[PDB]
Amino acid sequence: AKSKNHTAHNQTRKAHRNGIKKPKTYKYPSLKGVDPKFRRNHKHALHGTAKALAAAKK
Amino acid sequence: AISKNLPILKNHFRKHWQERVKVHFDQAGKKVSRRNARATRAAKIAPRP
Amino acid sequence: SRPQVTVHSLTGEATANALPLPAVFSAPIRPDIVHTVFTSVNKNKRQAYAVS
Amino acid sequence: PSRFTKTRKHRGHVSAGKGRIGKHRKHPGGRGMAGGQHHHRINMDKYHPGYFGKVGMRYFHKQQAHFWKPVLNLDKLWTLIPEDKRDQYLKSASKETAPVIDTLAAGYGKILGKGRIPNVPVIVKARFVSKLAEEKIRAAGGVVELIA
Amino acid sequence: AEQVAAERAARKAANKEKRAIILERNAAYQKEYETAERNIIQAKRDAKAAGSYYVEAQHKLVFVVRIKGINKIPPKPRKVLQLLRLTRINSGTFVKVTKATLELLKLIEPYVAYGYPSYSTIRQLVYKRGFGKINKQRVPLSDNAIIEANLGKYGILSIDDLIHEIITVGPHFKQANNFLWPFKLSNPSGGWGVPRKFKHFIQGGSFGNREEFINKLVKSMN
Amino acid sequence: GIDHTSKQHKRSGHRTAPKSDNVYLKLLVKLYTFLARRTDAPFNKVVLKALFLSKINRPPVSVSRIARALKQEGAANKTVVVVGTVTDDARIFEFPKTTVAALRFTAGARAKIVKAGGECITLDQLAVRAPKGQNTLILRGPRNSREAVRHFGMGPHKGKAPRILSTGRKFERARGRRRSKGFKV
RNA sequence: AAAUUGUUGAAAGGGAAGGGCAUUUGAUCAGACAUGGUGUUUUGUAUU
RNA sequence: AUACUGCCAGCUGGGACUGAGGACUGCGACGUAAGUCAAGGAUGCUGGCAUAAUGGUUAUAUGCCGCCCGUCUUGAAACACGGACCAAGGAGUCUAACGUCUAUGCGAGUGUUUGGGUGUAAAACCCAUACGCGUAAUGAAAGUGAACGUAGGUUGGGGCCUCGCAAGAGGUGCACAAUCGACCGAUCCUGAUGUCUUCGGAUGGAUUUGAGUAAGAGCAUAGCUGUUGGGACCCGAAAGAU
RNA sequence: AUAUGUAAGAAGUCCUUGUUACUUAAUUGAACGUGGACAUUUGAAUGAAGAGCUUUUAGUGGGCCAUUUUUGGUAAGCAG
Repeated sequence: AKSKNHTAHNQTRKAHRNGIKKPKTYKYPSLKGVDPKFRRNHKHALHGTAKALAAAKK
Repeated sequence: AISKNLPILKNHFRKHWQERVKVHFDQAGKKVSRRNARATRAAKIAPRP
Repeated sequence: SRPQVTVHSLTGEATANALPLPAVFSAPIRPDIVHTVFTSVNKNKRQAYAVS
Repeated sequence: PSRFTKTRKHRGHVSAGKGRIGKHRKHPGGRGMAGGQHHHRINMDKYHPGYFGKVGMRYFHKQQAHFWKPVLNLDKLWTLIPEDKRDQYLKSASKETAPVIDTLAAGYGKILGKGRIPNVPVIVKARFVSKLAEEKIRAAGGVVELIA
Repeated sequence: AEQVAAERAARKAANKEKRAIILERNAAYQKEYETAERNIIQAKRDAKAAGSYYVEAQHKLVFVVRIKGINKIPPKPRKVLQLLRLTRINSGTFVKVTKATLELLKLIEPYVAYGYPSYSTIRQLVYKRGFGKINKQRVPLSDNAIIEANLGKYGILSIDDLIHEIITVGPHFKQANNFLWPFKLSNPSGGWGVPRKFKHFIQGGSFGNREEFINKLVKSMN
Repeated sequence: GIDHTSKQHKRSGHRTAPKSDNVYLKLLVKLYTFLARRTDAPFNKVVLKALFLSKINRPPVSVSRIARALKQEGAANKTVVVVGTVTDDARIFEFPKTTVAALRFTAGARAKIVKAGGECITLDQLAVRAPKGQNTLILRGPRNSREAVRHFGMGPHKGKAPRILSTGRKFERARGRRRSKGFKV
């Protein structure tokens, strides 16, 4: 009692019903996976930038 | 047997619970009987509290 | 709202005394709430039946 | 409300909404949590991770009476004091008249300093205290005295 | 506020002025069409007299009519037909000729009949079957007031201005064509002239680029 | 035949004529439909759809949240409009003298408003005193801070509060949740 | 009550019957012209 | 001039189907102005019967068409299975615990109804407690336990605040989403005053980690739908045991 | 050849380097940003029937048949 093993029939149609729309993009992407040295530096630089901006517009 | 995201339930109903079911239809009757027994005991011990 | 309501006497059309409304008569009218509560209490007054 | 069920809407249709090919059989996948490690492993791993195995140590004869310790935050403490006098102490915040709050009488075994009580001095009576709760109470001007 | 005498007089004066300016614009359009045609003819004659050949400028506008049904159509031609608004059989649309649109037409060759329409057939199509796309609704044009209200930002204030933009494709041809709801043509009154439609017009069929015969085909279908 | 691109006979996907049978809510909906139709005020339109909104989509908004909205710069005298229930917060010890318009007020919240000196008004009084929503400030409660939403979207490497009944040791804290027991999620 | 039968009777009948669209023929039936109209030759002009 | 082709907002004729629709309206055409029109959908005139005449129903006849229904199936009219016929009965129910959504009440609380009071005696009405859930989490546990900032910075944000009769910006931005942070547990580090001679970790950290905090949102009742154990949609074994 | 990955800008382009514990021999770079300039061609065509997003659940998880590409087989209304 053998049966059909595999097929890609109807798969593209099923995908394209409500499918291949592009993923949504963001400003300020996640900083995970980037160099942790750069992460520490960016954290300190952002803190300093916020402090300086508050000082500039008190 | 297991399905989509649901809490795992532990329902202990693998015995003859249908034989061991007690439904309290006699709540009102028991309350009435308890009040009646209290009144009867009060009458029997009429001066006692 | 409702200023006063008179009192009907068995000895005539009315009397001198009148009283204000207890504001329970000014409480809101909720037909849906009344319907649900009445359904539930009408079920409350019931008796059990079963086959052998 | 049996008249609202889909059983009344399936009257006339052959399969009663259960399909003609894969019928409504009795127990096609098992009974209960059958095969949670064999054929329901996918569901268990997706939705109930950590289901299988044992981790901690055991505790024979455990007692929730032993482990009873409700927690109270500082804002909830100042609202725990009665309101009709709460206004009075809040206005006349001063020492030698600070209210005594018995968190144990209210039913709390521990106080936690979740933040920003007013500067009204207040005597606090609790079974256990937190570091930050004690510091915040003293900054407000009151004190925490331990009870049992 | 009677709104019987003064309001009516002001509205009628505005309408009369708008009609006068529409008439002036239509006269200018007719003069331009006649001048262009005669200039083409004299250019050809001048080339012949000077011994050179006058090559006709490639037509800037086509009319394309989907003539195949909605069944058994591959995804890319189906999507191109949808993009050209050919979602039904005997359904027509005006297309500006560029490389992109020519590639689209080459893609959908076996399902459409397209060609180069003239002012006569463009006017016939717009007058007989003219429907605007207003609030996603197909309302008949039927009024220079409607056309002006929906395209007055581009200066198109009448069916004559819309037709002029379509025939002499201009800055706002895209907007005018998108305002024009796709034409729903009938089957040709005299038949398709061929026993079998779904061969190329060159091969004795009906689909493909029938360059100047689309005028006759669309006048029969309209 | 037509080669359809979109789905035929597709409903709006939004709510109108709210499922609540409250006749008074219907009266408010009628008034604000008239206001939104004949006023052109975006405030009227948004209040109409917020009236259409359901319960979990109308979270309670606290008097502390209203106080923060008023502490916003230049918003002390704005009428705070919430379409829902205003609850009393015991974590604040001061309230300003604002006017609050809302569908429902808890007893403590209303007492707080009137003790601070402001007025609790309904949406019909808000409409009669501000038909275009002049000098109004709409408040909304946190919709995505409930048990259901914390359970929603559960899966591997998401961290979304698995649907459980008993919480503690030996309750889904094992193989599939720590490296010492098989893998970690 | 139905299945299934005998009889008032009606129609159909070249190796089935029943059905759909559409008329014809026979049988049968509802709807509609005292309806809120002419001012005085017919009257049973407070009834018009 | 004429096979031809193209155009005409060129001129005439013969047929057919249709007639939808409203208490002032619109867009237009027509002699130097009265107003009429084929201009936002049919009117005018004239005939026959004041009825089975038109029609509805029904039975035949005629033209064309029409395989026996339900089921399994890729495929049933099937030389696949059930069905001779009719009447009555006949199959997704109730319960315990629940998920999503919705409605209702109250709301950092919520649930009277295990009980007690009273009752027009299983209704109804009322009631100091406790308890369940929520308000705190995290760790295996001992334990510890959520604001260094306007409860933070950036981006986007409905709504709300002016000069404003042609094209025109800022302020605030509380749902929510993305991101960088801060805080609370866990892991790994560091380790100042003081020593029930070795003890509490103050402070400062870490590409680590939590179903957390960061101006609460839940509780209860009810209703589709879905889940599990129960006879479990209904009927059906070969068996096993006392 | 047919298919196939990108880009066709405002989350963009140019002067102030303001912050940094990263980096550089170095106010050198890197990242983020404050100030300023860019409108009806905001940077190809066509279309868009409203973008986007979340929850929950049914049935299904025996397939078969054209035209092309193609495997085993002499071939098959064969098997893939």
